[PDB]
This record gives sequence, C-alpha cells and structure tokens, in this order.
Amino acid sequence: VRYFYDTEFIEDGHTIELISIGVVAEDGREYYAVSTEFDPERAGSWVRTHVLPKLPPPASQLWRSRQQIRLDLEEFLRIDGTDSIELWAWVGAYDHVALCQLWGPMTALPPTVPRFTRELRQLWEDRGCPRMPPRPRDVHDALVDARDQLRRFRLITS
Amino acid sequence: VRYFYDTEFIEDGHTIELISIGVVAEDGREYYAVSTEFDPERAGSWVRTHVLPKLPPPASQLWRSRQQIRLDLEEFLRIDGTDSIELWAWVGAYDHVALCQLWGPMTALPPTVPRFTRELRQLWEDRGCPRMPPRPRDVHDALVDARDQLRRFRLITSTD
Ligand SMILES: [Mg+2]
Ligand SMILES: [Mg+2]
Ligand SMILES: [Mg+2]
Ligand SMILES: [Mg+2]
Ligand SMILES: [Mg+2]
Ligand SMILES: [Mg+2]
Repeated sequence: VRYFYDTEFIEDGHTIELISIGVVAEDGREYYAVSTEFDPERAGSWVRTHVLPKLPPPASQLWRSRQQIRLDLEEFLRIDGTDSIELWAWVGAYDHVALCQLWGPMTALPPTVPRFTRELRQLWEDRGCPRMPPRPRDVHDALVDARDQLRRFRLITS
Repeated sequence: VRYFYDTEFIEDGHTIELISIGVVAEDGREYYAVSTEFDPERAGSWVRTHVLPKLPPPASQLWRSRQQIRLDLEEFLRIDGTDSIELWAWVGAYDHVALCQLWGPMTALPPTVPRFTRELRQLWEDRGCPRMPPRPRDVHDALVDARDQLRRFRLITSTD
C-alpha cells in the first residue's frame, strides 16, 4: 500500500531536472537511483555543495537512465498488482511532479499510480506536531530522507 | 490565514504553462486572472474542450501578464502582513508548482509564502470521507474551482 519518497532535482522555474530518487515501502523494501541524464553543469550553488558530493561514485549500478528508473519504479511500486498504491512525501509538490514526469505528461501516468501524493507535514501538523527525531547526518541523500519520512510517519501513527 | 486556489495549465511532461488561477480567502476576498502568455495552439483536446471555452473574452481586464499576476498575488496574499499564509488546493501538486513558478525558481518565492500546499483530498479522507455536494458544472473555471474547495473545506471541518 504505502510508499514514502523524496527526490533531489535542479529546478529553474521552468523545468525540474531529476537528480535522484529514494522510495521506501512501508513493508521495508527500498529503492534508490541517480539519473545519468541530468546535467551537473546546470546545478546552482546549494545543489553543488549539498547534493552533488553525496551521490554514488560514477561506476555504481545505482546510476540509471530515466527509462530504467521508470521501469524500476513500475516494478518497485507493483503497478500491475493487488494493492492500492498510496504515495507519501514531506512538502512534496515538486517531488510529485519530478516523479510523475518520469512517465511524461500526467495523462501517461500508469492507471494505479495516484494523481496526488499525501503530504506528511500536513498529517504531522494535524496531529498537533508531535516530537520528531532530529534531522539525520546526511540530509539531501534522497534515500536517507525517504527513510526518515517513513520513521516520522510511524511515530505520528503510533 | 487560509486561501483556497486552483490553476488551469498546459502540461507536457516538461513544462507547466499557466492558463489561469483562482484564489479565494476565508474572509470573502477573491482573485482571478488569465495569463496572456500561454499559447492556446499547444493545448490538448481536454484543455480545448473543458478549459479554453470558460475563459473570459479578449477585452476582459482578467487577462494579465505573468508579471502582473505575481504582483497581484503578492498584494492579495498580504505577503508583508502578520497572518500566517496557509494555502489549500484539491489534488494540488501541479497547482502548487504552477503558482510558485510565477516567482521563478523555488529559491525566489517570498519567505512568507509556504513551501507546500495543504491537500484538501487528504483532509477529506482523513475525516471519514463524508459525502460532499456535487462539483459545479462551471468547474473548470479556476475561480469556481477555488470557491468550491473553500465550501468543501467548510463542510469537512464543520464539527472539528
Ligand atoms: Mg525533495
Ligand atoms: Mg532514458
Ligand atoms: Mg520532499
Ligand atoms: Mg487544477
Ligand atoms: Mg488543466
Ligand atoms: Mg484546487
């Protein structure tokens, strides 16, 4: 059913160029990939310092084409499966677009992928803002960040 | 405090070209504009059928530049005032990007505009999925869309 995710990307007010994606299923499965298709030269200051250095070394199989990431996610999210898929992220409007654009325009999103991502911050605030683990060491690694989202959600719903 | 909004747009897997935006405040105030800058030619069948027909005539003052719409919104959302700005939309991920892209990069969004839009669909499900009035036939007009969201938010929360 539930997947927690995060993306890193280069966004210029016009497009969102996907750097990486981390997704963690409530059942414990984890997916992380980094795109071979974004242009590192086009990254602004904040990304160069905080995002770029934390990426896998160049020879890692974690590096995948946009097409591989799409096919990886269709398998990882079980899009042909029994269960209803429910996507979650923390302040994920841009993340939601970044994920969806792996498929193309919204019309080309697979029929079982939700057309919205639930907002963890919204749930957090609606439960009166309960005390959370402080920020992990490596924030801006999308998988670490996606992990911490699931941790947060479990706390709030315990 | 709370604003409810909707955007209409041409989205192609690459960009989100803003057509119109409708915003309604909890205090009764309303804003609506249509961008002079999208290219009607690029629109798909759906946007040709359901969106373009509801737009104001060419002479309407509702047609504005993207620059004018930014300035209008900075005023309307009371960006320099002391209330916390809360934004709400129904299934608003692309809407949130469309709105925020009026300021360019996320970098450049006024500090006082929140970095996320609250998701009215999520709220609905949370409180038990209570039965809602039907959507207006007028929907697909971003202002009508935004008013209706405000109405749904009122009904969903009416015993909170
Ligand atoms: Mg992100
Ligand atoms: Mg590819
Ligand atoms: Mg996020
Ligand atoms: Mg909309
Ligand atoms: Mg539209
Ligand atoms: Mg809306």
